[PDB]
Amino acid sequence: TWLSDFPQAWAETGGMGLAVRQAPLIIPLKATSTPVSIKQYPMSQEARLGIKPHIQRLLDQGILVPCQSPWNTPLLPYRPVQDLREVNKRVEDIHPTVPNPYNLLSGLPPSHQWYTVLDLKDAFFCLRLHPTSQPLFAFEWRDPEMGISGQLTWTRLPQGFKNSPTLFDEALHRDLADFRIQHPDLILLQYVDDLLLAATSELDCQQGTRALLQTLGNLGYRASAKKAQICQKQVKYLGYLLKEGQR
Amino acid sequence: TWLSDFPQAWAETGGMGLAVRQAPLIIPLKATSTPVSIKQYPMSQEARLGIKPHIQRLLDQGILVPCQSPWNTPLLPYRPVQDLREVNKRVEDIHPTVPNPYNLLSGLPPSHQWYTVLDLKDAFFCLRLHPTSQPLFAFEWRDPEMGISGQLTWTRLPQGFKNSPTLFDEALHRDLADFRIQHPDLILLQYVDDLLLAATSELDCQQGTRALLQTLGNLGYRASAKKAQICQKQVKYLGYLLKEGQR
DNA sequence: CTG
DNA sequence: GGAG
DNA sequence: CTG
DNA sequence: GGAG
Repeated sequence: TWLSDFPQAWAETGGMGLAVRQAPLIIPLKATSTPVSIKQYPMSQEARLGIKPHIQRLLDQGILVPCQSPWNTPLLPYRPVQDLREVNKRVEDIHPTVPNPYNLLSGLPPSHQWYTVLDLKDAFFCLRLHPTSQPLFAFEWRDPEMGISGQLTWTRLPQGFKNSPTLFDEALHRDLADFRIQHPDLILLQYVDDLLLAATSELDCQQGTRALLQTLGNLGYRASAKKAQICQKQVKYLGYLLKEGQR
Repeated sequence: TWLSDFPQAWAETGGMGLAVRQAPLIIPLKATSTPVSIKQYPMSQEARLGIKPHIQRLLDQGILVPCQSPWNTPLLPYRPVQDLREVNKRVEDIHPTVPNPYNLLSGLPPSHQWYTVLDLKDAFFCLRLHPTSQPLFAFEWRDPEMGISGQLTWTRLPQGFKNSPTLFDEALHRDLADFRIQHPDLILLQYVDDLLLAATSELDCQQGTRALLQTLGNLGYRASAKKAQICQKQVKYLGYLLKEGQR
């Protein structure tokens, strides 16, 4: 099966990802920015107990670490959501290079009607943050019944950060550049963590999907085995139904 | 004085006006209009007693007459104000030929710095309405303590009617056409019932004003002696102060 | 009265 | 959601 | 939590 | 007068 042949490529069997070829990202600030420290709004016990196992898993994975930072933004009430709006305002803008899906799909021709669709799991967390940029994303974490109050921050590209989709898309494009060169017959559409491979034949789509999974796993990315649509003639991609070259 | 020399021209001494050269006006309706009869809102005694002497004076003057009409619009609460909006909607539009005052004043040159300003009193009432058009403007009048309920209507161009300013301005232009031809040295600006005469010299402004008053009174119009600004170098006209050729 |  |  |  |  596909699950057995590519254990490294699937999130189910490959462990948390880590894009080993990508340098840790430095996040430039705007020219006039200084740190902003926003007080953590008090959180109910119900919310805290709901968030806690998530925080602990991230700590165990090294995705969160303790820190002392002049930056602080609040966590909101369950899985944790950080309000990074005041950090986002202080970070230098980058050009938005992620194509809109309508335009991305224009590049899909009718000669290629066999499709594989993969979505990468925990995509942003596969990209490391440079230690100089980690303090930007700090938040407070209290455990009233263990006696630890202090800050944590992210060692990977965080959710809620305005440049994460663009930085991830650019990184994955660098990492898949050689795959494209080695498989010029195939069409590969990338939309952040949502990937479509298109081929002429069921076989060429199988061999290409095998190459792509091998490549993704080797690079440190992980795809959802549960959601994968492998070597079909009909797939859902980016909210479209792809059938008969339509849509 | 000016009051003594031109008794016919002034409202104070000449009686109510009546533009004797102007045919009674016929008011064309829109192609699809039919009569509208709006019920008179009950009026308080205080309002009725306030309006009554005005109605009686207009009846005495023949400006109001009794009628039976399929049209009816309400009087509002003191001097009477008729709500003619539903009649206005059913009357055919005419081109708006009254110039805006800014443009009207552009036609005043600096060579003419002696001014006379007259305003005509009860201007619209000087124009007769054709009997076929009189029923359009009917309203109800009750006297609870004399026992008369029935309609009245106007025999003259009414207040509140959307075409009155334009029809009056056009009529007065016809009536003053010959004056302009006989006095080509003078500037005469007309804005509905507000008239400015401009001359080169105090004398020429006096002789022109004498001619204009004689002409206006003869035609049946009446000017306010109280408000007249006669042969001055400074006047207020149409909300401007005219001084030194300025404004 | 019905920005 | 001051006009007549 | 801050048309 | 739904965003993070």
